[PDB]
Amino acid sequence: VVHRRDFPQDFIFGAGGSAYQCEGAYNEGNRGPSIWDTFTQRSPAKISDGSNGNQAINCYHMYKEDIKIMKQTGLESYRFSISWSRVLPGGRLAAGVNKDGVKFYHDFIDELLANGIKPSVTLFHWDLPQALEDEYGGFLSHRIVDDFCEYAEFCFWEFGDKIKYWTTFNEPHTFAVNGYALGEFAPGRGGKGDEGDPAIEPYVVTHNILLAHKAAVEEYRNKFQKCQEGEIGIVLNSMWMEPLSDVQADIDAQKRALDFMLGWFLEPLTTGDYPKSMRELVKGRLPKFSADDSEKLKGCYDFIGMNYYTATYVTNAVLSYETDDQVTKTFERNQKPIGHALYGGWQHVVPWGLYKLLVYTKETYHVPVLYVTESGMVEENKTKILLSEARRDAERTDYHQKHLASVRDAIDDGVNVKGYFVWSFFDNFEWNLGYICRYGIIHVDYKSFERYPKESAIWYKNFIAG
Amino acid sequence: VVHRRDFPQDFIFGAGGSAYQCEGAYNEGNRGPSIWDTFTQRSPAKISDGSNGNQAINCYHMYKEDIKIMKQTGLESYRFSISWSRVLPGGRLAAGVNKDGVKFYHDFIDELLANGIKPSVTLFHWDLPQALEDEYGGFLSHRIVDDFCEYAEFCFWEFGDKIKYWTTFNEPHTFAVNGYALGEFAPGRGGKGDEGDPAIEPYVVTHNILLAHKAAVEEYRNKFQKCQEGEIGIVLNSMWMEPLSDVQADIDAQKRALDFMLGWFLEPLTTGDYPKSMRELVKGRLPKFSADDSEKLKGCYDFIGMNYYTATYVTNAVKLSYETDDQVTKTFERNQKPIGHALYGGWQHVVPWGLYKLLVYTKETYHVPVLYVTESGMVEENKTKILLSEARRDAERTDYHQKHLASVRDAIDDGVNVKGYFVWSFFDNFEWNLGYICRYGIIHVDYKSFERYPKESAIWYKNFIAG
Amino acid sequence: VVHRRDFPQDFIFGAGGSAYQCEGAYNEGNRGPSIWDTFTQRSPAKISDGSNGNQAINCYHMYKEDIKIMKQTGLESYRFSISWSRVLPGGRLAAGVNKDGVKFYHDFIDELLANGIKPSVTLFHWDLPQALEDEYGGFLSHRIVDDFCEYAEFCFWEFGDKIKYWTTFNEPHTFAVNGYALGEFAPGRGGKGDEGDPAIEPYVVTHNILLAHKAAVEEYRNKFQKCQEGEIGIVLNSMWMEPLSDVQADIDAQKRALDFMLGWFLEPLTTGDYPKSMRELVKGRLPKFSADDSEKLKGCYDFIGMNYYTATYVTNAVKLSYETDDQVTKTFERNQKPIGHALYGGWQHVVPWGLYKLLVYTKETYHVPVLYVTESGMVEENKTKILLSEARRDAERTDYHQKHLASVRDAIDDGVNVKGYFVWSFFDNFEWNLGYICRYGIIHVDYKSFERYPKESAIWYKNFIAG
Repeated sequence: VVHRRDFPQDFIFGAGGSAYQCEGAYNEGNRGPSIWDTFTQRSPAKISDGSNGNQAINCYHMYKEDIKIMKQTGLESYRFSISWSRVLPGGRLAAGVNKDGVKFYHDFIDELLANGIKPSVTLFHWDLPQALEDEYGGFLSHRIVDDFCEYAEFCFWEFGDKIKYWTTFNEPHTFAVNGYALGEFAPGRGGKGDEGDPAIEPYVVTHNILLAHKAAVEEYRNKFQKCQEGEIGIVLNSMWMEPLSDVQADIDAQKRALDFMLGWFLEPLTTGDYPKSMRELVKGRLPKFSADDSEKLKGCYDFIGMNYYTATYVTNAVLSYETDDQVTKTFERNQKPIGHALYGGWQHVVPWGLYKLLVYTKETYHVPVLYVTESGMVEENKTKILLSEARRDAERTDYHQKHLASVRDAIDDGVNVKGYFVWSFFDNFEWNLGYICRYGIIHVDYKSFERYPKESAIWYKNFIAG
Repeated sequence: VVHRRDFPQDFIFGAGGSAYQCEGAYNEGNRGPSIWDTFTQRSPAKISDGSNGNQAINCYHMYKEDIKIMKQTGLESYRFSISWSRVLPGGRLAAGVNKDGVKFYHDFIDELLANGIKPSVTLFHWDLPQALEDEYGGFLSHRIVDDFCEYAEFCFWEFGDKIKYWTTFNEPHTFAVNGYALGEFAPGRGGKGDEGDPAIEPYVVTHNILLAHKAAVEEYRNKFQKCQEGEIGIVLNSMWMEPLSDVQADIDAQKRALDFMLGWFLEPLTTGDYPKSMRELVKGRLPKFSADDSEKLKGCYDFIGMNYYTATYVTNAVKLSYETDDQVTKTFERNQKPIGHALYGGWQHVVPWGLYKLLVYTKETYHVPVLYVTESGMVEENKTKILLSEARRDAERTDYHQKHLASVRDAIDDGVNVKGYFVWSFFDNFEWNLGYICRYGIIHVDYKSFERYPKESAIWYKNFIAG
Repeated sequence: VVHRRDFPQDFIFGAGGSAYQCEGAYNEGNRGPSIWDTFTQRSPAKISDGSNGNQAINCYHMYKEDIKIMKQTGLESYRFSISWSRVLPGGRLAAGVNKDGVKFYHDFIDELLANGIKPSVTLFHWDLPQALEDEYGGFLSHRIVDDFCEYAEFCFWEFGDKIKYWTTFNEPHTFAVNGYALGEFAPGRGGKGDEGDPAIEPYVVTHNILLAHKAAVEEYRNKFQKCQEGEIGIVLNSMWMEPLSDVQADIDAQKRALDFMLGWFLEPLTTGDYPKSMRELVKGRLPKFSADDSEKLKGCYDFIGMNYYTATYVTNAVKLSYETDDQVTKTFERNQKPIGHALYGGWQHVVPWGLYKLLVYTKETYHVPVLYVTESGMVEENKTKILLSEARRDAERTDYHQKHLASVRDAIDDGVNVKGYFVWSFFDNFEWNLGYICRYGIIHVDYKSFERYPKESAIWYKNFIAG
């Protein structure tokens, strides 16, 4: 009970993937290694099944067929990311530009456009060239700013004449937190037995992301936007935080939880400074902005992409980033979960969380232009069932219907959401989860690489066509 | 403490693999489906990890590099098998001969020979054309004999001018038992919830294997052997059976255990009749041979290949099935003390001296003129989550082959004519109902990427053969 | 006045090159970066003309024609090196083996052999995978030993069936000194404005080279030598050190100079310990060997390759650094009279008799069973602005090799077992910190176009070998 006509004429309906999850060919066409190749090969124990993105889902060789499947689905746009170390195998310009790399991206872009699908490009989806991680600690050093800026400028120059949507960073919170607080993601720092400091390094990292984001955005605005007529944004992720009870302590807890996950990025981008809860609780461990950086960060984006998956209740907690917001999160109220628990135990289906998070963002940061750049659902990778059975993902269709209805509710109530992107288009590699689960609307055989549409892909096709 | 000089000059040192475990390309070059394709795709729950031989380890596309690795190892001969349905997609002749299939095998053979490696070929390693399974129940029907014979004659004609060693069947016991008694292997008959009858079908199946084997052997002997100067045999498997105590009951039990696993095949090939314990216990459920088949089965092989992995103690036993027809309880323990070091799946125990005893028993009991150890090897867990650096270092496997080779040498010195030894498998490959959860290779294979890398064991073998 | 008949029948006459100086294609066929790529691209000021090995002289694409030129010269053997990161782009095994890399080397080897030229291979000529430098400081860490060992074992396995001569390291002195004392070579540590410590790091570096060398040698001896019938050594360099006057001080100085440049490596390989002058002068800054490493280092080589260019007078000397730890002043002058004709950079002086003395000294002092002269050659200015016609006529270089060959012959007649002589370099190539401002080849190479042309010296060598 949600149709296409419930949405503005110009709203975009799309899907996406990322380089490391999809491409494979990690050691072909002269790609240099990223921190995810490293993390995955040097310490396979860190992955649920010891697997890696070596072949991933083999998109680098199979792009023509992939795009054929995108068109059969009726995709209006495809969000994809460029492997920084595929075009610049050493991260910096002095290590050289990889011509096989740029040929691939041009071939991919051109083939999308030839099928009437609009390319939308993310510069950074976690696959930092290993060269820069080694040279100076990657995003632990301010050195990352200029190198990220040359890479950005290269991309704008090389590809930008045919791309209208540029994203600097995907999920800088997940990057910073999982990579430098939990040690769950590359480069695997900050947890028990790991090399960093979870009280220091997560804050250094996002500080540097924010400065790097800013440089790419100026670069684009000053030297490419007028010519190429596109826009650059960033994509942020958040859970919705619902107060457990209605006491003040729990409403304050919600403020903090939101502040630390989303405000960490969104506030600098609105007033040129961190949330005040962060400033007050984190003190000297939170870096300051120079007057000039502060000022230039204000409104430094053309849109905010939003990634949403679930919501959690929230109350008052009884050194690390993970404990700095003084907030206990739980998925239950009185032994009753906030929404149906999916495989894994983390993702609960709470469609109304998307509504609330979209309104909250508008009300709190007054963002001119929003998108839902990632929305989707986790399914167990059951070996031992047929494709005929695995295909029938009724639950995923329902999931997308319910979430779309929440997006529409938000548009009707005044939030400028301009598009919705299913994540992921394909079953692909799942970072620390390897290949034990599936997010796609297109089934992919994790060994053979055979592609087959799931029932949800057929619903999406019908939905877009309305 | 075993070297090459301990073995006769002409002894062959080799390794092997089989079509379905290695080739991949199940739906390329116009291959017809086999019962192993069917089994694994229609019933993935029957496989430990739901996997299949669809890509296997991609030998069909990677053969030039594979043979390069064989030569780096010093392999003197490689044992491989022809996928019946890769050359005849419908099993029968009327369904047509597949040219892409025959070109592959020709390219594989020529490539072996160009590298000084002797091709030795098995016609049937379990991958029966699905067409034949469906038309008449495969080996459940006497119709299998003529079609197997055409298939054999075709191979002898097409390839036999360059191959000196033909095998008809690999492990007919495992095929008939796992396939028609336990329902663990294709076609998945005979167990709880399955389609056949474990009291009937296992015996009908090997009766027809023996009769099919016989036709292929006559075909070769009468029409190809003089020209091509090769030999055909069959390859059998057994565990060694040790009496648990020394009481009569246990010695009789060992005779039964051996009779039902090995005598099932070897006795028809010796006196043209089944072991006497079988005739007496199985009665009307064991088919008889015609006078003429009986006589022609006698000595109807040029060699017996022997596949050995482990030994088990054996004692008197306490739903009608082949599995319980020999009245023998098998156990790996004496007084809580295992017969030898237990390996990964809990089944294979390392008992080198079992090979010695099994070889001596075979000679003594069936007086087989020519023996080979066609499969000898050890099971290693597929540990995901360790580096190649670590998985490579298979000291245990090197030890395993050294100890077993010593046993083979012991047997030769004692008068049994063993004429060669083949490591199984050369490569990590698909492992039937266990899928990809373990490894048997001396060459490491990444089960996704297909990248090959030599294990330390492969380097020991290289040195051993060179002595 | 020296001919082929002056040398034993089996003496080898050859030439050589190294991966980074010749191959080019630094970012093709999936090669991973080396510390020489890094050094030259991150710090072009450190190079005489800001140049690099990016294209080098394009040997990687032009090998078929290169080998044609080797055969026209009559080369009996070619010494080349494998780019560690061309075969293992991340240095370690976990980062994966690069198939395009191994195919290249296979094609290079096969092509040499098809032209009657014996491949002889160096595992390490300075181009350490950048990955390894970054993960743990390269040779600054004992972690280098195991990774070098895997790399060696991989090469022995992959290529060793067709190569009879393996070298572990080329010029470990030059590597450790230029790289960690002067900061002149990658990784550019130890000099003014640089990152390391010239008193500490040079000694840590060669300690680990010796230990890495040792592991590769055991690997070969234990697992490959019997099969492949080859030999592994190391290649050392020295100047000859002549006492300036005949006073004691100067004879002691020569002992020190030789000890610190050559004894640094040869003594551990002889008695399993460093020269005594080193132990006494360097004290706690010279690492010790474990009892077990000490013993295994003794005679841990099949041959010593010797690289010689020049000689220097030597006297007693008048910031803590390896360079000043031997208390030896070096000078090329006696009484304003140079030790021999000064060549292009002001460093290499032509002193043929220095080769004789250095070879005799090596025998007398370390009793090395087998020697080779693995690098001998002369430096010529890269004059832009003259025609090929003129640059071709390198009479001086012909003279140079004639005089040095006479010295080698003198040494053989005097009892030192020199078993071969290799002109360095075969081609004009990249010259490390000097870039492309000079030439060492007997084959002219245009440093832009890559066009090859034989020099007169190449024609003399052709005739000399043919005698």
